[PDB]
Amino acid sequence: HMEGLAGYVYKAASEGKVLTLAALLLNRSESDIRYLLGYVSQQGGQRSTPLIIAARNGHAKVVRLLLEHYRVQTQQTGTVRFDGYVIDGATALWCAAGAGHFEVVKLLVSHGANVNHTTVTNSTPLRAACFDGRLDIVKYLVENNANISIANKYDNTCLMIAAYKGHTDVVRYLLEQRADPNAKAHCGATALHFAAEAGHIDIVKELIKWRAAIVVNGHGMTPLKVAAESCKADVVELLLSHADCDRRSRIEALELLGASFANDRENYDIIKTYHYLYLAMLERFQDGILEKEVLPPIHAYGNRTECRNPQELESIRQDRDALHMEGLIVRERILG
Ligand SMILES: CC(C)c1ccc(NC(=O)c2cnccn2)cc1
Repeated sequence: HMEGLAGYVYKAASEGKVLTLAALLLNRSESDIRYLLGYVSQQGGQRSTPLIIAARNGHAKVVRLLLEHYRVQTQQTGTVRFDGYVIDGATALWCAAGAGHFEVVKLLVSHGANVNHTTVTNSTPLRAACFDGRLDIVKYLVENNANISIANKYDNTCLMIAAYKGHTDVVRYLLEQRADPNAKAHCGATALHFAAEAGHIDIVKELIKWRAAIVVNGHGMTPLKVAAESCKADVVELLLSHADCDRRSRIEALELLGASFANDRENYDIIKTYHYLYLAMLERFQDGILEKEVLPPIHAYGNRTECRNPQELESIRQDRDALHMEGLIVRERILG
């Protein structure tokens, strides 16, 4: 029967074999060609239609054919795979967006394809392109009325995801397209928070260029605190040339930043620990007065207590071991 021929059709489409395809759906009845073109094939949890697969694989030839001659539905939904995981509620356009197949995308759009369709997780194809970072698609999608405000299931904006990856060009474009930089997320995060977690110094600039608010994480984390805790020394410095709470925010960020050099085994630099830890102690001690509420010793970090005065810190400067502990103690205080 036809569940067999259906594959032979799904095959050709997936592989871009436009000739094989065309030959396969000639002298076929309209009732038949609809069945074949709409069949949903499962190739490893991947439920897809011929259109959808060819759109996912960048087979413009096959894609043009399906649309021009056979005039298959542009809204066919499906469940496709991308680098391991499988997304649900996808249209050909969604696959072509995140797969960077600009040629396929224009063609899909030019043949009247919903640019604002929302997958199961409510992910615009624009969202896909902002993840991928194929700026031309982004531009072109936006030029064809793709709504930027549409976030995801968790209120992750296209702006955020781009700030997560390093897509400085895309972020800047979205900002000019007036994407709200102060959008918040379920976890209570801003594009600024994300790029601050990464070390996306260029993007953190543009957000600041665009008067991004300093909000708090659902954890109670400024973008600064995030970056200092994520051990992104540069970002911290930049972000600190702005309206940081006079001393409290500042000293904490420095204290945490320096502590994050003892904890983080990737970036591990104790010298940088004492540098920032001693810096912060100074900010604490120029008016004498801002003072440290120190926690009691514990077995966890040796029966040690954090330093409260510069002289206490100055003594540790040469004790690689003691400094390692201090950073832990310090981080323990600021975070818990
Ligand atoms: C759950 C949330 C709504 C979300 C939606 C789509 C993506 N998209 C990709 O991860 C991707 C990567 N590479 C190519 C194409 N797409 C990520 C997160």
